[PDB]
Amino acid sequence: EDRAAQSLLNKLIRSNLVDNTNQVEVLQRDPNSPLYSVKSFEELRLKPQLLQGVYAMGFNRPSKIQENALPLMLAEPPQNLIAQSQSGTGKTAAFVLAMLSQVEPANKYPQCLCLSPTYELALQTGKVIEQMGKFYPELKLAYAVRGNKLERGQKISEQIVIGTPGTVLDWCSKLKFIDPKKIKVFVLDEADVMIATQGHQDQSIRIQRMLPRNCQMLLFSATFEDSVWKFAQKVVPDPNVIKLKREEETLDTIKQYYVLCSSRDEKFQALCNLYGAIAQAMIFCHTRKTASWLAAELSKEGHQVALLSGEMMVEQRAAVIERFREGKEKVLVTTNVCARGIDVEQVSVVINFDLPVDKDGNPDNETYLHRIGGKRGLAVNMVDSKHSMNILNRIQEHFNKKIERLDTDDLDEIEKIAN
Ligand SMILES: Nc1ncnc2c1ncn2[C@@H]1O[C@H](COP(=O)(O)OP(=O)(O)NP(=O)(O)O)[C@@H](O)[C@H]1O
Ligand SMILES: [Mg+2]
Repeated sequence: EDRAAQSLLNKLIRSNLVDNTNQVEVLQRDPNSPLYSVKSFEELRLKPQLLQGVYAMGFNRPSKIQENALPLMLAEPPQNLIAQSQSGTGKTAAFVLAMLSQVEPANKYPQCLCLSPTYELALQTGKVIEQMGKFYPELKLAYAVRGNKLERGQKISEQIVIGTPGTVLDWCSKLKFIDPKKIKVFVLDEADVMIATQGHQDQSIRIQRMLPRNCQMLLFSATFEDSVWKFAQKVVPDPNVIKLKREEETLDTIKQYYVLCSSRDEKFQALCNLYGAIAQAMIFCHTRKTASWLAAELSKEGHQVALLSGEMMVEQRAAVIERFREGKEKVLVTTNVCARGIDVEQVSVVINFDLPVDKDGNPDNETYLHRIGGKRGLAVNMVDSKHSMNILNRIQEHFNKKIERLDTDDLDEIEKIAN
């Protein structure tokens, strides 16, 4: 639920590319045509002011996905593209670079159009445009979003437009703010998020149908879900397709344990004995009340922990995650919802204060694999009722790797796991 907020949070805390060891699968529209992949930005002959912006942003080498996407997007005649790769692989930097290659800042009208699922996500993309194109003196950016106060009769002179589908459609047709036949590059970013809203699909297609045939069409998604793929086929005609499989999570270098408990207050005491061993840790709870209650009790017992709860704005969650990464916080308590799909790094211990279960009540094996884990990690699961023990064993059955019973009372066994 709310993929747009999860996506926004990952943007705010993302500091570098995610390392992927898989290979890029390329499906060109012409299977006879060769596969051209570059390994440096000089190989692309970018405009000097654009290469300057690329280097000024700390980029020195194309990312894995960019090695194939950049030469394909800069080829003549323009090639359309549907690209799929996990968050943090450089999809956004890729199409920003493509947009900045085709824009002529002397022509004071929109030439590149990008659709974002939300205003906040549009702002994140606009920041990348502002950075990479900061050596384009006359280059200006317009935000076609609901909050924009624009009186009729004006014709926007910004060369790049980022916006949400509803407002962009109004600007291109009804309100006559954009002439769509002058658009040279069209991007639909975060298609996996965009489809979460019913109206967005129809609006995005209607916008695309107004563009000229010589306009380059680009679509990017974090996931390869069939619904996104079917939507993408309706948006991008005659597409090349690029895919980078998500980096697998092995689970083999992590010691798993579970603690039988009589009640909740037992789980708190059992957690206290463990805390001595540690080595930042994340603690996952089902309800905000559990997370708030647990975070408070840990403070009373002499330890400061960061809390991740739903009343916090996305910007506050990012600030807490950043402090946790910088070591200022040694332990982070979070609900399942606030942590679902968030790429938190620098975690070596996971405490499943509550076992991850889907809305069907069954085990959430996907969430379990994502939280845990080639560096040694530790996973402690807190069982309470017999139901929870029935669940835990189903997890143990799923992965077929044993979760040894930890005896929280015995401090000697706690040192054994710490090894
Ligand atoms: N060629 C590059 N070299 C180094 N860092 C890069 C490069 N391209 C992008 N990055 C960085 O890698 C991170 C992810 O880049 P970004 O373009 O936002 O990825 P993404 O695939 O669009 N993410 P998402 O929109 O959440 O699916 C950011 O910190 C970028 O600054
Ligand atoms: Mg992206």
